Amino acid sequence: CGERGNEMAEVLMEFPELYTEMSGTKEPIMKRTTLVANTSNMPVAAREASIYTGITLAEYFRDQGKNVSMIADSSSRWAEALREISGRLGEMPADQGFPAYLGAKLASFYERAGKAVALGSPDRTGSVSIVAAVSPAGGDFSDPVTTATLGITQVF
Amino acid sequence: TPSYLPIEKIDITAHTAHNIGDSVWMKNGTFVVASGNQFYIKDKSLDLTDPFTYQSIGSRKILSNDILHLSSVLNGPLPVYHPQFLIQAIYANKLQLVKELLLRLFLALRKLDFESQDVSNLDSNLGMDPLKYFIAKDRDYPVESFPDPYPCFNKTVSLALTEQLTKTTLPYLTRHQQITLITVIEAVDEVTKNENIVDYNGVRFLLGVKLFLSHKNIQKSILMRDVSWALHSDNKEILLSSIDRHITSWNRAREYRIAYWIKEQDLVKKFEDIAKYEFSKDDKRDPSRCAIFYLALKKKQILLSLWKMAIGHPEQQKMVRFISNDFTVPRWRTAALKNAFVLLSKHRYMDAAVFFLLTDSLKDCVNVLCKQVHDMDLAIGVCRVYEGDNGPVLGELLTAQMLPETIKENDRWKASFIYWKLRKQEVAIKALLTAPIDLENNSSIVDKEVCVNRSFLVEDPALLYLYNHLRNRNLKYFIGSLNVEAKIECTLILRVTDILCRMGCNYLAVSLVKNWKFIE
Repeated sequence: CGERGNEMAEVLMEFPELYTEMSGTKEPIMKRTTLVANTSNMPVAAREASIYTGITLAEYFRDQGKNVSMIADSSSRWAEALREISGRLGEMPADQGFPAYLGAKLASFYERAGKAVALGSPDRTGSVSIVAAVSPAGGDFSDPVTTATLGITQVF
Repeated sequence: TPSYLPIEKIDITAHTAHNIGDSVWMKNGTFVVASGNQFYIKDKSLDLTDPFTYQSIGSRKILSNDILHLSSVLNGPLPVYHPQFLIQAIYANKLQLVKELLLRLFLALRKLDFESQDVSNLDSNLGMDPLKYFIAKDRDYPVESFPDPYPCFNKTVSLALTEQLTKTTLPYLTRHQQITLITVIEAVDEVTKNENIVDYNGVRFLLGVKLFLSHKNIQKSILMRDVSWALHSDNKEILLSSIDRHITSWNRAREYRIAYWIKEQDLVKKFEDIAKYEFSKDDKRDPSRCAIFYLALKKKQILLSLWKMAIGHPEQQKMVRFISNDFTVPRWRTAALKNAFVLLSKHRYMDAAVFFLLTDSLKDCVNVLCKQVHDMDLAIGVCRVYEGDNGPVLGELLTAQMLPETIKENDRWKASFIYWKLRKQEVAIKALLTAPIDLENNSSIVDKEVCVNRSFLVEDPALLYLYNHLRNRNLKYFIGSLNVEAKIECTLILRVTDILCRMGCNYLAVSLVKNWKFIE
């Protein structure tokens, strides 16, 4: 979500060359790894549709009995996109220009992760882990996005 | 049990390493074995230290310790007091005879005790005249009387026998067989009380349940044999009232399979009572459990009140707000169907059935009960209480869910029951004799090679006794075809004997062949 296009190109180049014996034989890690490339030069409003698509894909694959891992690099670029939409949208900004509903949005996103029994039969159980990289402005962990995520996430 | 059981391990190797040269039986079981120029003749006696002899003899008591005599105890005609002979003489219409044999057993045991003789001297036939076993009909039996101190089998003789059978060990009978003999004494005591009310398919059912109670460890519900004995009885009310004391919970209305045979007019009352109980279970009040019984009766109002008074339950607020609607409205019908299919995906099968019954979509309530909940017993109950006694949804349910498995398992009790609930009586009676795969183009259901066959197809003598009953009451369906019916009656009589003979009840096989009435 709002990252380099040479970091999504390296994943498309190395994951096929990297293999996993979790299936019993070396199979490209790319065979089980999908991508949601939305670089920074790409529209800011699609940094929000990049995080929804990823968690929905993980939830879909958890609904097949799989233990998926959504790696969201970065969650602070989706929050900046909501800060850029809100600012152009007129409503009152919060502490650092972010909308007052940033925390609710982050909480709703992270509440989609978890271990669950899948709807329907055969009875299967899956899980969705979320690993969200936050990019605090200047490295300061007192940022609104970082504080909200630390409030929500269980591992820091 | 295995059809064959080893009784000795003649271990000649314990003396020499040379292999057995030749083996030959001889007069009286003498088993001559040769090796080199050196014989190892073993007499027909037994060494009780052998594991095989010790296991085969078991707890029995035998007059002689022989391979010949042992092979005449594990096999051959039963002593007329053996429980497996008395229950088979009760299933055959010979209850009076069983009472007389029990009386004679008591008299012989008293004779032995009075003379201080050993019980092993007890006569196997109890001094019975064999012609008695051949009497065609129960009411034609010449029930003679004995001297005054114990003239005829009754409560006093029953108690005396139950005491004696604990104070003595009957010969040839494993202790478990003696326990079942005591339960047979109790069952005959019960039948004598009810003998004046229930027809004789009631007596067979009563003995079936009394034997079931003694085998709850290995038997989880009365066999379909007993369900079919009761289903064709004219006094289902008496049978139900006799087993009522045990039907407290649904799990016990499912052991006696009451949904199959009890009259609809009693099944309604039994659902009401079972709903009462299932609600006030040990744990706490929960209208979730008793919902199906109250909807099947068409008592949604009682269920609504039950939800209301269940203030503590977390689901109470949703269910009271939902159930109160009128489900004739198309919108609410669709809402209830949607909720039913959501509960089927949240793995709440019983609640899905409940909701599918709110809207009167019985065909979907019964399919969720028999396929996802695994209660054909409850599915039949709901079908019979909701719509009516026989069909139409019950017919489709049985033909779809039970008929295939019945054909594959080659079960004729279930097949007869199914073609009875489909009110196809003419072929329901025939399904007792001919295997299900050969009925009503059932070969179209499963290929004949998928069905069970080989030694697994062990006959069931009772299966014939029921036919001879139905055949005689439903003659209207058999007057039209006699030669074809005889062609299979004369096969199943000779295949029902040859198990009555292989299970030691030879005296009953001769009675079956002697008394069978061909419908000319």
